[PDB]
Amino acid sequence: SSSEIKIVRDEYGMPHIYANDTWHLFYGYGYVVAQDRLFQMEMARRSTQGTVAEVLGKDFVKFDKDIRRNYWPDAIRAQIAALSPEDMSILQGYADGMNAWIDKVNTNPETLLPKQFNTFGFTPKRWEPFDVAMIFVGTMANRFSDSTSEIDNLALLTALKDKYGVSQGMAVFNQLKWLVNPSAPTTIAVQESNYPLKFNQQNSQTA
Amino acid sequence: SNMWVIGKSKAQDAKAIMVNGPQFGWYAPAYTYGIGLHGAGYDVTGNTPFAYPGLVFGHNGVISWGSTAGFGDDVDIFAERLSAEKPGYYLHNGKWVKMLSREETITVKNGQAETFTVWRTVHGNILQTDQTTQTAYAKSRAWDGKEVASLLAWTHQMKAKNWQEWTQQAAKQALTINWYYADVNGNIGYVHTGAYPDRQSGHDPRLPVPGTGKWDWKGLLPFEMNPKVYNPQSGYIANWANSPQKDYPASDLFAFLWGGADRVTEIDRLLEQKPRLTADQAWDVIRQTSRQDLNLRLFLPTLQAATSGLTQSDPRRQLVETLTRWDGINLLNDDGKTWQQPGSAILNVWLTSMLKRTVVAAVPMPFDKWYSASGYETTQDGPTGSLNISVGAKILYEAVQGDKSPIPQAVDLFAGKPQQEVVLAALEDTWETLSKRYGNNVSNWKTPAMALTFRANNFFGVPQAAAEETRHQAEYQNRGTENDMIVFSPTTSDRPVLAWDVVAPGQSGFIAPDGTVDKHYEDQLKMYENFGRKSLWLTKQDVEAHKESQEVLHVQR
Ligand SMILES: CC1(C)[C@H](C(=O)O)N2C(=O)[C@@H](NC(=O)Cc3ccccc3)[C@H]2[S@H]1O
Ligand SMILES: [Ca+2]
Repeated sequence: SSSEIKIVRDEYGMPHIYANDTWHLFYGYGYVVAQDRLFQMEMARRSTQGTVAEVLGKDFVKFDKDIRRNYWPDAIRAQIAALSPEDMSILQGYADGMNAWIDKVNTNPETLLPKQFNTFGFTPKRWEPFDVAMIFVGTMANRFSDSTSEIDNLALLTALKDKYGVSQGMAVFNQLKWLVNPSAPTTIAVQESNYPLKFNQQNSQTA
Repeated sequence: SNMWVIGKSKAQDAKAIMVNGPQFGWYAPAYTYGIGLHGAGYDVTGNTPFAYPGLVFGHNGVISWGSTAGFGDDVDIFAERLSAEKPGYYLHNGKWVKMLSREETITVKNGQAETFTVWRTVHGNILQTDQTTQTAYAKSRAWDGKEVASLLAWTHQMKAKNWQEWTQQAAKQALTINWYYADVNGNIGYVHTGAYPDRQSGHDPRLPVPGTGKWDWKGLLPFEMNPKVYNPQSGYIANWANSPQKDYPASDLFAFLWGGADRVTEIDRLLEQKPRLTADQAWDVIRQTSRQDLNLRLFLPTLQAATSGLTQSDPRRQLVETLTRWDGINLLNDDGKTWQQPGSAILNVWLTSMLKRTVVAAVPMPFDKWYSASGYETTQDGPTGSLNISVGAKILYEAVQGDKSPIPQAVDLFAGKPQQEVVLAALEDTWETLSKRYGNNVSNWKTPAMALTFRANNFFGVPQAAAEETRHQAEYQNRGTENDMIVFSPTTSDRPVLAWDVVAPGQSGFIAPDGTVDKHYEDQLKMYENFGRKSLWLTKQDVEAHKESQEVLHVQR
């Protein structure tokens, strides 16, 4: 019925969730994750929110400061508060399922707690929607879609203009870090289409 | 990260085939997580990083999907104008505006906590401040405000049953990511998804813009601008972090370039070799590309040209003949530790010497060290990710192309000398370096092979397991951390879709309190090593016929 969640694991241990509504589907997914990967997920949580030094010590202070300086958690929170009830059920159901298994782990730690918890000296706490969202935000967004070296580029262009002069410096910057290179192999062939925009390639924002 | 999608006109015994090899580095326990979700509108199977709600790699019985890193430029830095009179403010549209800020305290196990402040402007968080020039740099992301919409788009897209329903969700994914589509009718497609800023005219995206107001983004470009293709005339879609489309600009990272030397060409050669590919031949592309030295193809011509007048006994010449006779494919010797051919070490030492003499020498210190890498640098744990053509080698490839290259050589990297002389001098260094280490008999040179390591620290450098859980594989393979293949409308089966994957070391990371590891803690590790794969089930009858265990819960929200 509405409350029922069936979990089936195949011969490689891969879980298949059966449920009738969004909250219950994602609850089963969070539950099985908590069974298979609790310590990895706890540690990915601390990595994405910069709370590693809390359990691992001083060698991780700088890293935790660099994670917190790279995002604005309240903004993520405000995005979660704007979700429709169906969308919020994906993240709530997932946090609640995990919490169901974590609650069983801390009630019978002697047989259920991942050994790593005992090695690193701490026990897992429950999760909320924000934490599930940050696993994604802190990896995919704040790490895999966040790359810029513009301040270093400008320091390179500065040294290039100091070594070769203004014009040659800028043309040498365009030889080392071209904006576009027409001989690049493209996933979409030129006959299908080409990107219609043309960009400035002489730093004219400061001209 | 790579991907090849083979549509109807290129597939054999099937209407479409998608093979994905997302490269995030290798970890213990597994970077990705296998999961099947059935109900509430979903019917999907696959695996996905960190068990996100949305599966990044998988299919729903009608369509399949996958991703590779986009590397579009969706990030710019704004130089904010500060004032020593009004600390904590910056000038924007003619007014001194107050910075947003927040305090954070880092708690420290067995140490003292530290408190610090994070500042943010209308353009994003402050990265660094130069109090000497009263300038603060804020990092502006085009996807800012859409991170949660992106997770949701990657989850709702798993319900799409055709190209139009799927691109409606591709359109809401704001990060810079290449998404791929294949379906039971043999249609294939690609979209370089994400949010890209509409910049003011005059704005060079590789360098910082004034944050005082006139250089603010006008908004975001529309989805119509995102590079995309559906059922391309070539019959296939291939990507290995290369450019999406002619005239599309790469990420502004100085060490990242899309140029005539691109490792995606190694996939093209294999797909174009034969008129059509079966699913086994398409899966076999993983094995070949994972062992393919990427510089051979680029530099062998220049090496053959520079040595073509030399006598048979010249060693410069004998190094290039050894390369000429090789297809670039590395294979271990029986020791499990050296490669059968010495070609990669020859190319590494030659290339290192060529960059030092050319690009390195044209760039002022300390920036010269950005162009000195040959691309073969590794630890004894082996490469931490994919291997690529280095940034300096891509620049040297333009120079050695002469006026075949569209990039004006503002500075002659060969500084007035004949290129042949520089190539031959680098070859002289290579002979000297390598013959000193291994002897003068090239055929018995047993150069060290790179190895592969499933690290116990996640990609951030943080423990996600004890250090003894690290796993080790003899053969480094330049392939996905996971590999998945979906076949659509196979002629050898009545099923609309067949699909396979490999998630090593295993599905489970659990180790009991007494040290007893799960039964699924390491049962995909050998499969990974041997290019094997296991079936991904979707239907209730397949799942139940391969069932190992089951649990039924009764829960009230
Ligand atoms: C900029 C990076 C830190 C790094 C680099 O070149 O420095 N890249 C990868 O390895 C490549 N990563 C991937 O392709 C992994 C991926 C990401 C998104 C979707 C699929 C695969 C990019 S980011 O990591
Ligand atoms: Ca930029």
